[PDB]
Amino acid sequence: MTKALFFDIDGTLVSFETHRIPSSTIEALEAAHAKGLKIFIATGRPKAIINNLSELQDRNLIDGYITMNGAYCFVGEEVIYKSAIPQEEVKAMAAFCEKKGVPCIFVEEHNISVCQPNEMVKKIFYDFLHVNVIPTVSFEEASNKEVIQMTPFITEEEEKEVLPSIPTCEIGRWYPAFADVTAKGDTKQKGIDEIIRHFGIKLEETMSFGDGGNDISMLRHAAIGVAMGQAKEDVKAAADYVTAPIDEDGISKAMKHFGII
Ligand SMILES: [Mg+2]
Repeated sequence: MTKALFFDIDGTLVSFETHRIPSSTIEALEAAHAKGLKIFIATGRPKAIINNLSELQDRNLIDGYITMNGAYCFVGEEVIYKSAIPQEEVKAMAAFCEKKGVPCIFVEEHNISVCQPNEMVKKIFYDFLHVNVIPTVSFEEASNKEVIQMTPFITEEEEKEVLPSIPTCEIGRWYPAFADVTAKGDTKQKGIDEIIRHFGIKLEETMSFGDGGNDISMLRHAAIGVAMGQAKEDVKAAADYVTAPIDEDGISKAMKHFGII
């Protein structure tokens, strides 16, 4: 039976339409918590920009975090796993984005920076997602930092063009306009493995929930993968179960279906 729940944030817990968590999702997680489910976040966001979970956090419902697509995982105050991108690949992404004229975010353990931000950074991160403005730094300075995640604002065509210069990194998307890049093997699947190692939970006892391409590995990896009803077809196909759309009680309905609650 299920012991650990892994939730993506954007499009899974938090609606892109309303920018809020559905009330029935909060009630479902309350009920699961009391039954002893462990509740984990599994997000491409770095901690620095997780500004949309206060309802869950203030209710003390979250037992641990997988952030930066698995490249930075912690339980309470304790970091249980982290990684960094090979510096050659950091440099090559910075050079690519600078030449192409596209912005890129560079995330360190305790700092976050953006290089050559444009209005699409503003339109998506600040105005749509209400993320606090990220400080600007030069590509040169960013290219020398110890980087856990890079988030280039590149198309899928630009992604194919920079792929040979990030030969070992993972790349995935939770939103079409940008991608997240992390070191070899660092996907939300890695995050699940680290969290369940910490708690003595078996893979066979896990359930994941997601809406995006960066959820596919964890939808496949968990014993039961749940795709949100509005997810694209390839996300749905990676899941075991497709629930209702987020704003039609999709999380609660899935949890009830399985008898989690
Ligand atoms: Mg998502």
